[PDB]
Amino acid sequence: LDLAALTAGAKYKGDFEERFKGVLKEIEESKTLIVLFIDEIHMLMGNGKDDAANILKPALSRGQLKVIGATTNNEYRSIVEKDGAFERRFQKIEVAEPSVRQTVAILRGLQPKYEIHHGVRILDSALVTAAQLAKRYLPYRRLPDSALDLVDISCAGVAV
Amino acid sequence: QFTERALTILTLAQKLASDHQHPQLQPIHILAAFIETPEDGSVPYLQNLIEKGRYDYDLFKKVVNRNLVRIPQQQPAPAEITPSYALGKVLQDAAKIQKQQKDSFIAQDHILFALFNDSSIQQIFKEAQVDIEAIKQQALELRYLSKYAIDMTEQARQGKLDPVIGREEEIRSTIRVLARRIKSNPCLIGEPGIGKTAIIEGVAQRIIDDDVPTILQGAKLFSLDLAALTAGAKYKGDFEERFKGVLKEIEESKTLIVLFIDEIHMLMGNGKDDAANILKPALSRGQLKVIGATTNNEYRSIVEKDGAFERRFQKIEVAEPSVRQTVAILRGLQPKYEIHHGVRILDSALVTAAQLAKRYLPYRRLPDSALDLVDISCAGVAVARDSKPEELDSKERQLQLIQVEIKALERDEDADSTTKDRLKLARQKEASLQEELEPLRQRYNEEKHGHEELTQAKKKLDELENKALDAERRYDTATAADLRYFAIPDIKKQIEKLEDQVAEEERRAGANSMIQNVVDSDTISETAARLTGIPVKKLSESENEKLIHMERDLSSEVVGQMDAIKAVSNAVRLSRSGLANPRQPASFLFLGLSGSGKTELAKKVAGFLFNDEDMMIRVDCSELSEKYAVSKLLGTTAGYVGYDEGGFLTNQLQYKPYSVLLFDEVEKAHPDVLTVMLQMLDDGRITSGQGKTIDCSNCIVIMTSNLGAEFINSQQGSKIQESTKNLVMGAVRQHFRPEFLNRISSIVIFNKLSRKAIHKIVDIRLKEIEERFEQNDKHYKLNLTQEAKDFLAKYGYSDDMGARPLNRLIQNEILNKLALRILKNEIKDKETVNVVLEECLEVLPNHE
Amino acid sequence: LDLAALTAGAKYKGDFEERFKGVLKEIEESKTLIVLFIDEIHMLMGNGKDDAANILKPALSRGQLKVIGATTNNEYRSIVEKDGAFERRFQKIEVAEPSVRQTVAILRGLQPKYEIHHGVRILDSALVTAAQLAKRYLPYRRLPDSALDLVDISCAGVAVARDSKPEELDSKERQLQLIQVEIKALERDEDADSTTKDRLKLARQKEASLQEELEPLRQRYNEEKHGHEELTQAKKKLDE
Amino acid sequence: LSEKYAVSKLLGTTAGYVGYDEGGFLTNQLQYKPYSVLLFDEVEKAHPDVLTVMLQMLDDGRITSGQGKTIDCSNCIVIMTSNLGAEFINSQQGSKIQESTKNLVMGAVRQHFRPEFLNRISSIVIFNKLSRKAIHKIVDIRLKEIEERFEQNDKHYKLNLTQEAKDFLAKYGYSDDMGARPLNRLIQNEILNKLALRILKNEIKDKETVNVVLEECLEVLPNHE
Amino acid sequence: EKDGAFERRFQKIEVAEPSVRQTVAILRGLQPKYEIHHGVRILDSALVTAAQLAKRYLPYRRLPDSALDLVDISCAGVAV
Ligand SMILES: Nc1ncnc2c1ncn2[C@@H]1O[C@H](COP(=O)(O)OP(=O)(O)OP(=O)(O)O)[C@@H](O)[C@H]1O
Ligand SMILES: Nc1ncnc2c1ncn2[C@@H]1O[C@H](COP(=O)(O)OP(=O)(O)OP(=O)(O)O)[C@@H](O)[C@H]1O
Repeated sequence: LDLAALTAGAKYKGDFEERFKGVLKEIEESKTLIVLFIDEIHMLMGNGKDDAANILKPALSRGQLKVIGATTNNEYRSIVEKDGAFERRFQKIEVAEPSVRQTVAILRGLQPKYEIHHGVRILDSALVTAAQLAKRYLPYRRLPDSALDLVDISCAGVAV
Repeated sequence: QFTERALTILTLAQKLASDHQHPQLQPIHILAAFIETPEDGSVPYLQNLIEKGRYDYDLFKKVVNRNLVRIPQQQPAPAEITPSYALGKVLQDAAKIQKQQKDSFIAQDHILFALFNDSSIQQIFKEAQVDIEAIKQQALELRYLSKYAIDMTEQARQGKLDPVIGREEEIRSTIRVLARRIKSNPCLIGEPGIGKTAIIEGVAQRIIDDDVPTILQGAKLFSLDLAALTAGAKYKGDFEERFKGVLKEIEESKTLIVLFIDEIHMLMGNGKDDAANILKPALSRGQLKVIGATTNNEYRSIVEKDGAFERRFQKIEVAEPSVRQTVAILRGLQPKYEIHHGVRILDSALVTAAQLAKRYLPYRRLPDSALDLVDISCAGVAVARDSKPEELDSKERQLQLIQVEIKALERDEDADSTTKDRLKLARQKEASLQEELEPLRQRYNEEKHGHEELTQAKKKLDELENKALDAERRYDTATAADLRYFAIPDIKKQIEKLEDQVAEEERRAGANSMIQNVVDSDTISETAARLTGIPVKKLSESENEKLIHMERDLSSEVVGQMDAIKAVSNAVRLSRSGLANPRQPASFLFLGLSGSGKTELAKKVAGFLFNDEDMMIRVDCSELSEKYAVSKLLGTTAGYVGYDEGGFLTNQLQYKPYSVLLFDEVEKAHPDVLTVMLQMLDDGRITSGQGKTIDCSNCIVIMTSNLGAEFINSQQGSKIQESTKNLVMGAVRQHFRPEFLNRISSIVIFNKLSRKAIHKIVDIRLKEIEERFEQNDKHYKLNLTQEAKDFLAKYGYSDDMGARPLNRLIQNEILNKLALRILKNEIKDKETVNVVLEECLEVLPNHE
Repeated sequence: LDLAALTAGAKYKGDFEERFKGVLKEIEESKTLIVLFIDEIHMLMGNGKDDAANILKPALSRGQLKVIGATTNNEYRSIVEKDGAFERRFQKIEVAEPSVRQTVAILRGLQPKYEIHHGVRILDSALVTAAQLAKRYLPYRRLPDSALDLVDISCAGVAVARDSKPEELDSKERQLQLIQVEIKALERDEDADSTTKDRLKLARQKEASLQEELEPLRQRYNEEKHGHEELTQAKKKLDE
Repeated sequence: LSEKYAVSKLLGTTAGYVGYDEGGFLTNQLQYKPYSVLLFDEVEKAHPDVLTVMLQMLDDGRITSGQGKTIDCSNCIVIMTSNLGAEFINSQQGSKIQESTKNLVMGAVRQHFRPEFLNRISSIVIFNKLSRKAIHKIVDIRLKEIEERFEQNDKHYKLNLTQEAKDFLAKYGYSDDMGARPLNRLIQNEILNKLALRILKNEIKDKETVNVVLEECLEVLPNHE
Repeated sequence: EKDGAFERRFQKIEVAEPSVRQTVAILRGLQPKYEIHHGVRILDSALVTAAQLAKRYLPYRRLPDSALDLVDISCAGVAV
């Protein structure tokens, strides 16, 4: 539930409350045990706020509305320092960075996607090397993204 | 059939027929019932659908009163008589409305519509109820707090609220304060997560329990803040507008409302600036009953900076429950957890959770974490129901793979050839799995149903109990009696019969493998470990046994020094048992050679007793004079530069209360420090520059010494013998005051140990060194042979510096030699050791 | 006229000032001697002034603007120093803590307001005591208020105690209810005919005994409540 | 203690100097202790100016903290300790301090502490030697207290502090010349410890007994181990 | 300290504080304003003592404030 949900699908003062207490109300009942999530995630600090409870607490309390949230480490601290009620409603989960092995496994699973994306052959050792390099030259950047970007950028390059 | 509101009105309507002694109840009496009295909270009369519609409530009343006069007043025998056919119709019509509206109980509002439709005050001075459009719009609009607060007392009234346990006085304390005519707002003071809102929930319960003084009893209770404080703003005053809104709305209609504030620290007043908190003292006499909340730490700074808060709110302290109290709380919640999760829970798991949760959380509250440890662990067991699809799917999945093979191979020509007709064997496997799957499936269905029914019965019991509790506190002796009159005893019997259906079997202590149960510390330690890391502490062992198993590892890991280990072990066990006076931290004097491993012994002790070698806190006592301050415990006195008090040791001790502290070459310490040491050797309330003490208890303090190193050098046994160890103690007696020696748990004497076992250390380090290379395994052909065993123990390991030089020889003769040939691309994989008498590596590839 | 008056409605530069000037115009015209007041005047001015009322107001130091403000010790010092205008535009009035005797007189003046609110009675010596105790034991809160905290809190203690009196009644009523409910269970049974549940006759001796105590305990309770209420209401009516 | 006697004592911190929370140890904690008591350990070792600082607590209790704030010392009792007159106390003139002996004691303190301070003390109290004639009550009473709490109580030691047990304490424990603190030392090093040697092995269901051996030492109780 | 622009537009003029005697002269000039203000008479000597005494009294007031304060205050006192 996002983007349009946040702003883009509306344009008047008060529309937030109307689409919020509308789509959420629809979600809250009958049509399966709906679990929602946010893609802009930190966004609850703006998409909740006055409605930090209303977004979920009474919808859960009255039935089954559940959500899967997310936040960066800094944003987590911020939502807690700002509100903290989220630590009564939600359960904090750490998400790991994969090892080079795991990264490569991911790349291998998606390797044909990448080959399809550009009509380019990709060496298995390029997934290994890209993962090794990404950690070695950009250790502070997400390994699987960096490894992939290195590949998708270079794939695009040769395609050009 | 009817709501509490409708019942109130109809009770009143029937009452009025008898109060005015009328021949029958009429629509007029119901209208009069709605006009109970001109109460500010009078939804059907002062705030009604007519006043906010078309006609004046006061005049409407006068017409109704005239009609009450017009309906004849009779003697008690002819008085009242009946509800009347007229209202049999109105109330049945109200019931029809309920169906139209999807509402299971009759609303007084529905009565207003049915009632109004029959009636008609056709005066030229019409008071006839405004018609249906105004009436309905206003009805639909029935019922700032709705956007910024939770009505805790109504929640409590409806049940579905955890019982508050271990806060009975705190609850009463706030009620007492609220009764005050001025400055009647209590503020809960204490760490977050201590149950400070449990008190508030408890107050909500006291209100519905009618334990609250009448002056407060008639009030409502709300949970506020954040929504009107920190949620967000675009402009100056956005929060303050919401404050004023609530601060004044509270003075209209709704009797008296008690509010609750989650955190005063968020209010404070931003340099006052006509903001936030500054608006609260403004109404500290102006009703605004409110219970506040903050922490001990912030409270002091809030008051010091504000100057008014302490005269607006009362300082009500709240503290964490003891482990036993925590368990009592958990026990009250134990059956709730069982029905919440669909699992069974051992009482010992609550005990474990409270004990364990406290032990592993220097930075988190016990009741918070105990409640999560239990809710998580029992959720874990609820998740464990996965056992049903786990076993069934592992097999069914294979079955499906087999079925795919079957349809795949049947649809062929080679299907007739034995090439694929051997497929029939796949069909045998399909069938075999189906034969296993059916009794597994039915087993699981039975197991599921067993727990399911048990749970449902428990839920029914709890709701009957909630009804009984409401009936009792509201004095509905009829309902309470019926619930006690076997309704509750019978559901209990059903639960017991369901326990018979649990049918604990000798081979399965509960006929339900889906519900593993929260099994004591197995489930709880596992859960805690999954949440926090996996310590030795996870084990269901006594302090002595955990220690002893680790002592055996300690004895094995340390080369020689077994005598030293045993001396320490004995004292630690004395301390772990509580027999040693708890005020005293264990402490030892490690007397031996420099380079002897004394430090490592202490580190291993940390490695075991506190499960972490790196928690070791160390003190250089040789670089030490009369000014001993920051580098130690004392810090400089605040009021003097050196604010980082006890920067090195105090900080580590206070952030690692369970650890080991070393005094490296303590015999070199300045005499004044040694008197501090006496302080440090007992009575763990060791002072510091800020005035706060250490309270050293669970930190072992180990002083080390080379004072008698020369006697140890005598080599009088691989374990030091009499006439040698007595001389190192002699030197200790000469140097250290008896006063120090009389506090130290033990003087611990170390031995000189030759390469016969030090070589093991060398090998261990070599293993660590190659193994720690996180990114690879170009393992040596570790041809140490005798030449490296002695080279490393001859030009390396020193009687005065131990392994320090081994590490350096290895770095220079092995790793630096290796690094170069790696860069030369002379290594593809592995490498050859070639000690040449000093030491070197051979290149495994031919300089490739 | 402060706080909520000033900034609860102030979002944009100019909103506070509009609200404030609106009022200044109103008070300066037609309506006799309007006198305003401010409690913690420290709130005014701001860190660099930037006219949080205090730059606009001085004109009216000649042109009327009668305002009673209030402050304390050092916050006063710091704002006087930073201001230098309001500083000169008002008379400094030191307000000394009243003597203990004056405090008692205050407590006496307020005695009926405490008794009426709480629905309690107090002793005159209680008033004397609170003033003295506050002087002796609360040296961080000045007398009037400190002594009143002791009075209000003490009265609250009593008010709660009054409202806790139903506990004596409840210890008897709870037994009674356990009994009438258990009798329903014992009587509405087949074992009711059996001597097995005939024990309900003893349960009935007990509900009767409890009622025998509860009646006069309750008559007493109600009358005691009436004593509080009639005194409360009478005092309320008198003051009215 | 030196002129620095700041947060850790009375001076606290003042504007212009490091640290804000101030007078911590005494005046801050006292600020939050509406009634109290104090103890001054080896007060004669105190800096002499500080000895006179104490006059603000001694009477007219307006301690002047680093911020110029006070605690108004009033409903409190302060105990200062010293051994300057020990040379006369140790005269052994009975088990009660005597005339002249006590005057020499007052001499010693007035020649050290300013008398302008000492003369304002409610009283100077001279402790008497106790020795065996009453120390034999300290032993045993203190031990019972240790055992009264024990931990779980079940396994506590029923006292068997025979005259021999008390003799060990008399010979080594009652160090009337250096302090009888060795009694506490011995209870833990001999009793809690040697019983621990069996308790720690879980050889005891409940209760406990200590027997004595002379060269003071304890016997092994052959009910356990 | 912050501007510099207005400085090229205006002439800085220090305004001197009047002496006690000069202050008395202002009190005399305003004397009829005060007598009219409250409907009271004031002695010339009062204007004089006010100015001198005010200096002694109020280190936080300039002579014209301190003097006018005593005069207007006294007149107000008398008005009661
Ligand atoms: N004694 C008790 N009885 C019942 N429930 C309790 C008790 N103590 C604690 N709890 C529960 O444990 C938790 C601790 O409550 P507390 O109010 O201290 O949390 P908090 O400080 O409000 O944190 P937050 O700001 O994330 O709501 C609460 O969720 C409360 O329901
Ligand atoms: N008997 C032993 N058991 C275990 N390790 C030992 C032993 N003897 C020597 N060592 C090793 O040699 C080193 C001896 O360390 P120790 O701390 O005693 O040195 P030190 O006296 O602290 O002085 P420094 O750290 O400067 O060599 C340790 O790193 C340890 O692994």
